[PDB]
Amino acid sequence: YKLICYYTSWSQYREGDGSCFPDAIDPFLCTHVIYSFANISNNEIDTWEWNDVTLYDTLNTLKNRNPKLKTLLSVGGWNFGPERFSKIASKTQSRRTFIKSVPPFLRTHGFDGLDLAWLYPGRRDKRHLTALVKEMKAEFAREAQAGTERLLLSAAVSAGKIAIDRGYDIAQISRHLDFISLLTYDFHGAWRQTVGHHSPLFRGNSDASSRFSNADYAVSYMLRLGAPANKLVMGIPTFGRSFTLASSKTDVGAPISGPGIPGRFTKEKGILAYYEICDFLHGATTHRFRDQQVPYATKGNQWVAYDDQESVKNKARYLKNRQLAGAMVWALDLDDFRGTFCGQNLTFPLTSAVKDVLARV
Repeated sequence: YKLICYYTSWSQYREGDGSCFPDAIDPFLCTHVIYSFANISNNEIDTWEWNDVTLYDTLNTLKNRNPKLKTLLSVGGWNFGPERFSKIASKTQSRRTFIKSVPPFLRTHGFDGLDLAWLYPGRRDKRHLTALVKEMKAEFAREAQAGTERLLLSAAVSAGKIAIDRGYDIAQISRHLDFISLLTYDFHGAWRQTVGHHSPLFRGNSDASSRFSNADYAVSYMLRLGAPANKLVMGIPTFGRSFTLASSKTDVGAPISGPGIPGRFTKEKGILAYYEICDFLHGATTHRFRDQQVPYATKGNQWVAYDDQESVKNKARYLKNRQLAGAMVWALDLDDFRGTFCGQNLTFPLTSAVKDVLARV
């Protein structure tokens, strides 16, 4: 079973214990660690943070302790305009130039592959995304002729039905990618004012519209569209989403006035690291949707939808019963990497939980 774990560059700038460097990653925890977000300049892959070259090296040395550990660099991200991606992929001239610049880069810095995080291709993009994957993979195969292990190629894909139908030719790209990560944790819609969970596992036998907004449906669909189970990786969140209640109503459907207040170390409205959530739980009321099998907590006018050890193990068993390739954990830097916030002195509580399920068979 694969365990793809993402590490984000900007997590180094968090204050105090919030600060996280590759240094803090247990080399034996995941099977693959993806460095989050390389960039593109003059149609060529390129760094983003001033010291990425140093962190790259720091991350790739973990391989010294664990020979089997594989690493990848991800291109794109949210702070990366989708238009920018779209523009590079539409013109075969800029596309080939981008493709050609990748192998030398990865090879220089010690990565074993590239991860595409084109965050949401549009209806006019489907054709070009296919071209990108097809030609990139071809370049990788060609480069291996030089007698070196072929570079891996994966992609982070949306889990919303509409999003999928609009910009992805799944049957096509599935056959060229080494693995596909399902962003199965952006199900609640940032668009409207209502309390709701972003990573439901199941549909929930209690609300008709938007049955397409849960992990189970997303997986079943990808499988229907032609993606082999042995290439699908289900995404599991290590963070939680916060909202500021607009009323004393805490139950499902409760009105929302906006995002929850920022966290002491995360400093971003609507988001909270799992270690921040561990501190938040103190004096909070904990609830759990039985149908979706995910929890939430409330304290004051703050409503938080998150994932704990049990919801995470739950998702992991699901993943196994459907025989997928494995799990993908978004942000190791959002988990309790120090292991000093969430009671139990365990390091990487959430990611470990997933690993435990995947390893007992």
